[PDB]
Amino acid sequence: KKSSTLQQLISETMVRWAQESVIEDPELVRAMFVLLHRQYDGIGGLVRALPKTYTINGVSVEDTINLLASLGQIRSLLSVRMGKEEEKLMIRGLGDIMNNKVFYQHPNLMRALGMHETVMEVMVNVLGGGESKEITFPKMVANCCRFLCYFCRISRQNQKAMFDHLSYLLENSSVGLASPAMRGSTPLDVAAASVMDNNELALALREPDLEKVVRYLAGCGLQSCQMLVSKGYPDIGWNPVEGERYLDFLRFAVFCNGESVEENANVVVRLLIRRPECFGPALRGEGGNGLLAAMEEAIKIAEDPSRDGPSPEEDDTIHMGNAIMTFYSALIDLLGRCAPEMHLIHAGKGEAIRIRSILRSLIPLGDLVGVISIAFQMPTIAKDGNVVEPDMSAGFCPDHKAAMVLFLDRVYGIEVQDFLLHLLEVGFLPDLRAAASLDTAALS
Amino acid sequence: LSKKAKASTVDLPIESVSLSLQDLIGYFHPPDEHLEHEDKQNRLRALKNRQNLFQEEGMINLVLECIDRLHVYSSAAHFADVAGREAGESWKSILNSLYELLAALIRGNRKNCAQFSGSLDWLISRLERLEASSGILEVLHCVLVESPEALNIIKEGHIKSIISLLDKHGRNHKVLDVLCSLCVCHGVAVRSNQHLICDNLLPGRDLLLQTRLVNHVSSMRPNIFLGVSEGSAQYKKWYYELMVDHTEPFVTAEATHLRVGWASTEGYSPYPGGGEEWGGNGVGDDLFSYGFDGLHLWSGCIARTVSSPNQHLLRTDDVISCCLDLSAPSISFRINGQPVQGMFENFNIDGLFFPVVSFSAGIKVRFLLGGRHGEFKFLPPPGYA
Amino acid sequence: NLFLQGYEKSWIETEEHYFEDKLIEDLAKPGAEPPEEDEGTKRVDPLHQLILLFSRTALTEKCKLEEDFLYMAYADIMAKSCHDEEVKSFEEKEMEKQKLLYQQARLHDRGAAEMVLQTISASKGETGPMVAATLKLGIAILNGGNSTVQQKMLDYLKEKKDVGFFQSLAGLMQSCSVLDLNAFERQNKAEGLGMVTEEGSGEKVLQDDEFTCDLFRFLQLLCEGHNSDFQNYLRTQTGNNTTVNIIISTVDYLLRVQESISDFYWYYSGKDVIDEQGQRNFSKAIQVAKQVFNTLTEYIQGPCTGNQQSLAHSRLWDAVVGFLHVFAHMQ
Amino acid sequence: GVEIETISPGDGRTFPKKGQTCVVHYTGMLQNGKKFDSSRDRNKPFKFRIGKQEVIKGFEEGAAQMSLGQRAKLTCTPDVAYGATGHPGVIPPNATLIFDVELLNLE
Amino acid sequence: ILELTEQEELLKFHYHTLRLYSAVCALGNHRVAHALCSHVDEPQLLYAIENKYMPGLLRAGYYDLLIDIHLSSYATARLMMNNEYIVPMTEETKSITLFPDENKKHGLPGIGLSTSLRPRMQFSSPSFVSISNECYQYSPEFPLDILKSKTIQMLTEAVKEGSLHARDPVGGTTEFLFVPLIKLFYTLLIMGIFHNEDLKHILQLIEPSVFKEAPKEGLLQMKLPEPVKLQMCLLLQYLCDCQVRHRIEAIVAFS
Repeated sequence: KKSSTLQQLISETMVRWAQESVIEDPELVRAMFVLLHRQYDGIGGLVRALPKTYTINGVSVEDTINLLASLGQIRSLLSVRMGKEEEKLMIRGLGDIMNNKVFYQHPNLMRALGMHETVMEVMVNVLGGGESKEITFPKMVANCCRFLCYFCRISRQNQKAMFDHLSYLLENSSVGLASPAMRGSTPLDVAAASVMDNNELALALREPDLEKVVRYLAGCGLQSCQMLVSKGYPDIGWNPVEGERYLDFLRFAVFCNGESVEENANVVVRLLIRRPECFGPALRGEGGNGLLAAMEEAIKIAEDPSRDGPSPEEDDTIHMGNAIMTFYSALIDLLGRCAPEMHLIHAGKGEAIRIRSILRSLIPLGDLVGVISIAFQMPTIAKDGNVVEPDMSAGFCPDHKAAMVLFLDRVYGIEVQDFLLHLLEVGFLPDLRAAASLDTAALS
Repeated sequence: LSKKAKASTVDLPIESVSLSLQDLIGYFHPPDEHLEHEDKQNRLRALKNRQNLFQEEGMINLVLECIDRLHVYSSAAHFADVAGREAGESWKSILNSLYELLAALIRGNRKNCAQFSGSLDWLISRLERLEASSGILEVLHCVLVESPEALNIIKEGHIKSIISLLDKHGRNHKVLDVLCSLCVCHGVAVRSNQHLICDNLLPGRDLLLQTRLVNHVSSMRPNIFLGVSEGSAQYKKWYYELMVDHTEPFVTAEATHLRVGWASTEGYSPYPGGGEEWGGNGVGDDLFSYGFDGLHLWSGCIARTVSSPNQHLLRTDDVISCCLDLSAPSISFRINGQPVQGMFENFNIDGLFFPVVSFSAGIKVRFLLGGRHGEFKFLPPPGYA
Repeated sequence: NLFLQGYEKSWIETEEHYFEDKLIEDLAKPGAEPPEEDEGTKRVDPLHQLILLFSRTALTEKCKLEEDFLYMAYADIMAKSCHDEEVKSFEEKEMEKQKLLYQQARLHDRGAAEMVLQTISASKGETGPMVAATLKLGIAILNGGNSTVQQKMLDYLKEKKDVGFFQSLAGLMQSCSVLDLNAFERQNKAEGLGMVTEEGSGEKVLQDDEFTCDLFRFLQLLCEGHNSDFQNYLRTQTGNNTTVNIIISTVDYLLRVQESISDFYWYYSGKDVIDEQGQRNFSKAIQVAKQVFNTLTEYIQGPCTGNQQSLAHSRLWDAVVGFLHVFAHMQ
Repeated sequence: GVEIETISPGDGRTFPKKGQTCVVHYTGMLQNGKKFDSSRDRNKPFKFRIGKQEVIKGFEEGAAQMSLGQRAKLTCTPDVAYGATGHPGVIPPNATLIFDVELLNLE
Repeated sequence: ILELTEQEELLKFHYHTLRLYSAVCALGNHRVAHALCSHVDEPQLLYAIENKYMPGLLRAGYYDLLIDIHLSSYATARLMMNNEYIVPMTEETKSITLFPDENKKHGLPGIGLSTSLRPRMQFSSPSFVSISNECYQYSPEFPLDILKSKTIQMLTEAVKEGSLHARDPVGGTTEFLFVPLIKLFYTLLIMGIFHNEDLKHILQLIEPSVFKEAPKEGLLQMKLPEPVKLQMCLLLQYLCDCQVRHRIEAIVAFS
């Protein structure tokens, strides 16, 4: 009798039309054969549908409805070009999504809806719009990056889904690194969050991506910051503010969960020594004053207003001296973290021995001792008694010496009691005495 | 020539430039549609390669320079004065051919339309001038359909110029097509251009054709045909009455139409004059009819508010009495026995006159024509037959 | 939710139904053509229209071959229809060969060979599911050494003067992967740490063994049966403006896979016992090398003296002297 | 700035009081004769509470002056109707709006 | 407007004006749609919908303008999340079964109790006397019931007219008669306005025999042009998607 089923009816009519006439419209032929294939592969329909199927209880229905409406708005923003009011729409939608409890309670649903790639695509479109001309609508980009980083931090599966798009993120790594108060909201931050504190992901991280990052760092070390010299900052050869970001990413790439990923560390050190420009003018090796001389000159620059500020807290006034100091501190921290582990060095593995030797050659002990010996300015109450605190981000930072200490303990090894007491007296004791002096109430 | 050197001493390859432009148009001619698929694809490939090579050698800027140097001279007569007669006749053709060549070079190719981005602003600056309107519009259409960056470049002033093209050059559907291409490109819509096109084109209601849903209106008249002429036996004064048995204020969304009064015929033909047979026109919508809707005296499709005690739109149980004095042309009305303070005076008396009523729907009225046919609710004014 | 995912991957995927033969047989039927108002040449059958659409899609110029779900669906359908995969006697052998000839005819009479060449040409040497499915279809229609299909492909290539086909074949050869000992060591340290990756299979080593084997089985079947003319065409594309030496590219890939195998051996030189993953990597790499060797053998048989000289002057002997060492120690 | 021409009379005793929603059928028009809005077109009575600053003021005073069941013509000067800016996309700048308003019910 | 059948210039210009009206409100420009509701209103739209003597180009333009102005945003909204299935696990969800009864016969597609989460209907009434700006959110309201009844009545008449192979289809060609009407019907189906007996009648129109509940041929065997065949394929694809969603809901219920 009759076909009696939609499947049989479609299978009959498609073939009937096709053999009845020579269809010239390509879209018609495509639609007919797609529909016929769906009829003959109905089990494939379930194969596609089930991954995108999620179940929720009755209590969360309203919150899920609100989140679905927000996601619909965000996806609708894709069809239109980016604009000023589109910024408001996206930001309010993402705020709503982040406020929704289901966003935390059901990460698998969030991934299945594929909002993560939707925000990524919005990022791609806006970055492409005005590619070379910095970034139009920078605040919207910052919000998208913040949402992506938070999505990474929600769960490890979300983090894997994010790491799957690392190649594009590193392609667009240099978007807003130079501008402060954009920090923590750049695509490089999303990449770092995707490869952050995950041993499996760190091992999966490839060598070409690290090479791309190292080339970016070389570009920063060779060429000045054009956007800053446009604001009137004094022109020096290298780019400390962007280099610090690029070094922080490598730190997160090579250091995971207290230990150091040996495979990534060895590759990073090899690339960084193949191109020695990334170390910066102090440690390029030719005419290099040294890390300690660089720190002293950076102190002088940070104290001088003409060099530290453009003069025609950071986004308004990027401190050149602090930028240089934090760049070198980040480089030293990266090297110290890339240093091999003590268990392997005692086991006597030749590659670990060699990498330690390379790092020891790269950084002399005396320079580190001097940097530690550099003292700290003490904020002082005035005659009024109000504490006169200089901007801590303007000058020499304790984390700068913390990186020094990490490098010292991880590459050399504090094994001589004479060297221990020497380091104590020169740099460690005076700082702790300063803390003892600051232990007063207001100074606390 | 611009340095005012002698035209004969200066050489202008007028004929060869036109011949080469024809050759270039043929060389960049798009493949024909009815061709077979494979040959079509090969010819598209060849055209794409040709456009790429031309853009790499930078022929777009050369064409733009030639177009600019031709637009230096305002008109064909001006070029004919600054140059030879032959240059005068060829100025229009060469300038059209250059725009055709530019369109052929940029058409279909994304990279060329993207590199045209800087020149979009310069191109639109000559959109108003007649000699280049069509070519510039075609080039604009190609750039807009191909390159998204063109939509970024287009500004509020450019949109206003494109719209004013409609106002000055009249209705042209190609300008509408360009405006459509401005709104959406490659499945992506631009809210700014959408808003500007809306807010600049729509509110005026003067360029785009406007639409309205209008009721049909029909006119009923008696058989009588009364007129005034010298030495002719017709009584110049007449009187008849109409009562509205039932009327619905709103049968449809639009208000109902009910007007009573006299009408005239052009000449001595029995056809009412100055109006179309069918449509939304009724009594008073021409200069041949005179009407009263209860509040307004209608003549020539223009209404004036006439005062009357308890003035209201003609409703149920309203008796309207009409008067006509052909001795001194004057039409007077009187609703429910009291007179309205308005008169139609000094109108044409060449043709014949007759009572008439206009209605749309939900109208139930009764003619009261006097004598056996109808009995007047109110006493006719003195001497009014 | 966990039950939904497990049910999917355990039952819905494992469910198997063999409909390809029926679908292709139905699509190849011209239905009531004389009752249909043709009044002339017969209307192309639905399978012919599908193949024509797939061919025109490839023939259209694009900067890239866009991945098409319809093509990956119908290409696998047609390949399964061609295959339709105790000791059979001569009667069974002959019946199976005759069946396969007709099943391949149902496609190659309608331009399937042209379609599978055009898709490879439009690939522009980019590895992808498009070209994986196209290569599988080509193997399906060339299986057994179909002389008619070989002639059709050679004639099409000669008359189209196609250089993109050989350029894409070369590019796919360079894009083909080999053993990556670095990735193997990284994944082994991951396993030693014990955290199973979200991608449990962990086949980063030897990325696409199926794709490499298909790409080389295609080229072996193309020269199968001592098709001397096609072997000479592969060596040097006579009419074409620019030639690509597929024979030399094949031996270059053979040298690369030899180096990969030698490195993996040298990494297992010290360990007493080969682990299961090492055995699997060896099992896949040896199969790939076997397919390449067979492809070269079919290149050089039928005393194709040109191919013989080309490989004699190539880097083949280095790969040979390497495999000799590998065999000497692994035995 | 709002005038009332009575097309149809009302009861003359009931008027919109403070805080009372007034339902009306209106047919907005420009002076030139073109129509821009009509609640009768959408077949939905327009519902607003007088004195709560939700409709154009000129329409508000017109409705307030109206009585129950009365049908009147509301001529709204540009100052009391959309101002010099005008409603973007519909009402041109410096436009005078005439409405045919009927007070269907008072609640 | 019907006098434009003989004036080509004004006909073409007005068709392009209608397409510009569609373009400015395209992709959910709710503010511009509200603005356009003044120039083209609900009675004008419906009269253009129903009139049989309308020019083909204007008919095709008006069926698209109605869709774009009033019912396009929600159609795209529900079409965008058609491949995701978030099914609350409540009692009405548990009541779902693969087959309607003990006999293993497929129920009519679409008809049934579907519990999967779905975008929410919301329309704002365009009133230009109002000074509020919140109505620019959402799209202008339309009489979705009158539109439904008119659509099905017109399609029912069109099926009979086309089978007769009439000399004059509405709009001048069978394409102008069917493809814009079928497009509006498809938009309504995507929005899911149709339900129960109304959907049963429209399915009987699509094909009587197969969808006969447990003669006059349907559209699927009425010798349609290629433009109409594409919309038929779209409708049938939607029906298959409805069946797939029913299967997913039943699986969730069993789980």
